[PDB]
Amino acid sequence: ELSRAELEELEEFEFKHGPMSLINDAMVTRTPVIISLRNNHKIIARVKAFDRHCNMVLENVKELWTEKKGKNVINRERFISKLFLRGDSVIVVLKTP
Amino acid sequence: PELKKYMDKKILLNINGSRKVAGILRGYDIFLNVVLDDAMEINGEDPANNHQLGLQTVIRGNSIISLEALDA
Amino acid sequence: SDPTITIKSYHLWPSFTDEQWITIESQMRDLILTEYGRKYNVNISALTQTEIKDIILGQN
Amino acid sequence: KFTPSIVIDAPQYYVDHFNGKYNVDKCVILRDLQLETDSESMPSSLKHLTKPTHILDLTNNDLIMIPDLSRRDDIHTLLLGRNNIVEVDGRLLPMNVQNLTLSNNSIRRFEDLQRLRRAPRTLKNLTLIGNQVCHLANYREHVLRLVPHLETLDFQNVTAEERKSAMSFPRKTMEIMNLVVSKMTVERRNELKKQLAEATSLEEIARLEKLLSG
Amino acid sequence: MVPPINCIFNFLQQQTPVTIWLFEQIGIRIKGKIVGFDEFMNVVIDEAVEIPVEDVEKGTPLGKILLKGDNITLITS
Amino acid sequence: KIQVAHSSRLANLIDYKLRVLTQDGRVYIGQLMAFDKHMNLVLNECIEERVPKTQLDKLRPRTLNIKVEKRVLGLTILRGEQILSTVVEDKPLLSKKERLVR
Amino acid sequence: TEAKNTLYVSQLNEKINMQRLRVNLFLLFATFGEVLKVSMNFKKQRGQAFITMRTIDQASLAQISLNGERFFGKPLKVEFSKSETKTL
Amino acid sequence: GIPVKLLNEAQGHIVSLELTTGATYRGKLVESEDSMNVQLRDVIATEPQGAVTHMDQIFVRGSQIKFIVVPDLLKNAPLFKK
Amino acid sequence: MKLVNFLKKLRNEQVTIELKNGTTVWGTLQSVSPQMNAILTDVKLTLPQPRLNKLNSNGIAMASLYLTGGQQPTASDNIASLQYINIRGNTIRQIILPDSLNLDSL
RNA sequence: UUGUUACAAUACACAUUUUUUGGCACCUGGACGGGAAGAGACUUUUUAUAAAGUGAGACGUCGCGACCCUCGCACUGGAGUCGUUCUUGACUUUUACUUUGGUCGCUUGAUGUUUCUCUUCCCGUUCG
Repeated sequence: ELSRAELEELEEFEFKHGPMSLINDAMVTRTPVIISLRNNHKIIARVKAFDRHCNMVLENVKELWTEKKGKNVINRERFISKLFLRGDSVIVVLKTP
Repeated sequence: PELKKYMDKKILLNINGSRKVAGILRGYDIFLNVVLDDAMEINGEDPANNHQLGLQTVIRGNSIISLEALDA
Repeated sequence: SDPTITIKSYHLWPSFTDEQWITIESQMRDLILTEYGRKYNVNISALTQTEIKDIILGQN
Repeated sequence: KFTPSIVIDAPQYYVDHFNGKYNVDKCVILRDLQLETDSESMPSSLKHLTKPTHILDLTNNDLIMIPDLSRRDDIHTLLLGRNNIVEVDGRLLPMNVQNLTLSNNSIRRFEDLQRLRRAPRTLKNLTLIGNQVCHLANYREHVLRLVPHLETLDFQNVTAEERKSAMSFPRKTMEIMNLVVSKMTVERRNELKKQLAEATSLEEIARLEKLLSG
Repeated sequence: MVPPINCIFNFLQQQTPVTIWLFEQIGIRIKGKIVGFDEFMNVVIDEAVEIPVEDVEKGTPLGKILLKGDNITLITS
Repeated sequence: KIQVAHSSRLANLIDYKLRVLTQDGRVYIGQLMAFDKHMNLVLNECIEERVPKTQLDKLRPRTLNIKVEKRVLGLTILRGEQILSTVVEDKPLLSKKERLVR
Repeated sequence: TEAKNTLYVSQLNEKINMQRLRVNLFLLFATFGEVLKVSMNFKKQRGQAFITMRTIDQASLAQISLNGERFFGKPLKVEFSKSETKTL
Repeated sequence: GIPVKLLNEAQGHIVSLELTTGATYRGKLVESEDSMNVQLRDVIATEPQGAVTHMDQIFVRGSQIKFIVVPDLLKNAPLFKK
Repeated sequence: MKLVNFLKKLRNEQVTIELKNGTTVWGTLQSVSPQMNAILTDVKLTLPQPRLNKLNSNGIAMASLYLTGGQQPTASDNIASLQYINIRGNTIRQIILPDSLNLDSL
């Protein structure tokens, strides 16, 4: 429909006015989001980029997840430094206070 | 979507879940959304277990598994 | 290295505790002295704290 | 002789024999090459054998033992006929072997076959025709005692009563030249004899050795 | 020949109640009146109730909802 | 075991024998004849193989071998949506019709 | 009759399963040549097979060696085919 | 491309379908569409439970088809030529 | 638009790709297509053992790991190794990237 | 050796129903296998012990064995367009099928799927 340059500027408009602007505020402020993923893992990380599909390059990652051993249930706590994340697996992103 | 060959002739549709419905095919589109008439939920043994849906029924095409024209 | 340790809006460095600072400063010592040991070809495990002090401050 | 180079150039293709229509089983051909058992060289050569391999055609060589292919699991058929094999050590057959051929080898006493006890339980087909233990007394009834669950020996279907009875016990190139002469028209025998008397050149000996071996 | 979206519209303008069957979530159905329809078969439903699976006695009221079209299997009278 | 050029994509692997994983834990093994934008995949001389549940538990962590079920299929088209991964089993071998010597 | 690549096998046991006839005709003939194909169509040609070898010097040897051999309880017959196999 | 021009060459031949739900349908291919929708006639059908039935005609939505088995004769159809 | 063309500038790096089965693929990244189909070489495919223990959730993952043709002699924790895997892009959950990489240049 | 014309590249684009921007997640001793035995439990006749069989109910697929069709040169075979020669190579188009099949015995030869709730003897492969 629209021209390529207009679509480029439209993407910029959407990133600033749309729902994605929560991620953009955290990316520009360099403050960590929390990301509940589809597999009940929660990432904690600083965003460095994102796109239309909600893919996002993350840095400084911590990744909480939970494991069970019969009657017991326990926390794992992996650390990662640099991580691309495919967007489709994202339930809900927070911005921490 | 070559459904034109069926027209109103009675169809049973397998649907997402286990679910089945059968009815008189009134119309269709490129998604295979299907609108069909006198639709019964084919739940099981007819005299107690089936249900009659309503005078108009439309099915979202992503939920059609397959459809068998039981009229010829 | 741990996003649960935030940087306040009015600050420049993350909000480590004293214990976390001790850990961080030890790791920083290891980093600086690893690069120094590679560059100058010296055994880091043999250095005195006074030599380490001169290396950290960049004397000569 | 058993180099790491000749196993890698070993001709190979897909064959339909095990399924009729679709070429889904792969043969490696190491036949007619006179390989022989070296205790150092050979196990460092057969680790360059291609994967998967389904049929391994080691026929008409000078092997003296089952080549240790114990840990491989692709090979279902293992052709070792016309080799100088002495004993069948079953632990060195492949894990999932099904189908073994030992025709016209040098096996001559029941203590040679005695290690077939360690062959895989999924071995179903065996062939020992043309050996000399083949001719010893009641040999079939013995080798069934070693591998009762087997399905065939010497292309004889192991029938029910045979394997039922198996549980009762607790309670050199000139071979082929003779083989042709054994199976020849007497007048053609009395014609190639004359030709050998008539023989007049080394290349004519070579032609006469074509006739004497097909 | 009745195109399917035109039948959806013929539910909308006539303000008839409908029952809507969800995609994988067999244990509840949505009942209400179609207020809005869409290119992508999203719908807006007013005086909505979600009825478990069997009848209106056990349902619970939602108010006005937008039900995203990715979750619709059947729309029925 | 087979090695393929590091610069090689699925358009080069025509006639190679692939083993193609799918979202349901089955594997299809066959000669790649053709493919499409979607990763729709046409396999000649094809075999389906699966790990039956009777001995799936033999893969639980502890001379390890597994008797797969196998099923034979002619000239399958796989719908790309189902495919999980692709692995290469071996290269384009010669036909047996080439080995015949006059 | 002319010696060629393809053997005709002509007196096979009926009651044995065909599938293991094809397998065991591979195994029998293997020690006298590189067997390429073992054609068997029992509706069109009952109790027979056609076998094709890599070389003539294996076809002749197997034609001599195996003719009359007992194979699943019946004496086999083997001769040259009047053709060569097309499908192969 | 070719994985659909093949299924259009499969017309008038028996094909066997498996579906994501685990069902299986073997029958004559009447018509096929670029979306991989297919129409099968004189169909032998199988449930995920392994129960078997026969049914006169069926239309299957492409998004459900897991794979389609085609007669082996098509490997030499003109379609694959350069 | 953007970030697949970021992955395309990681050719010949030692990535770790985590698939939606929970199966983890260590690998030399030979290519990423515009659809995100990754090609890896010198590959090592792992189900983590805390996860692998429950068969009902992981049977699809184990069965497809074994059936690659590359599962090792059970030295530990259901590894495989392959010279070459072509991954359909939608299957990828995360890509853990090399620790020293200067992301800002890309 | 070079140029012109015809058809496919590719970069690009590509989150809202048919593929690639997710209905998915949750749920001295130990071990392995073959053959004899035993307790316990289950089915049936019968009653407030006497007798014959085998954790239980259910559905598919290879395979084994026995009885009826079976007497042999096959697989694309016809027709047409051409090089070369007593019919061998490349190409286009009709025809109905290219799998010997029907029955029985499996008190199971193995194998894959659904519903409900223990020891002895030897034999073979490993561990220290």
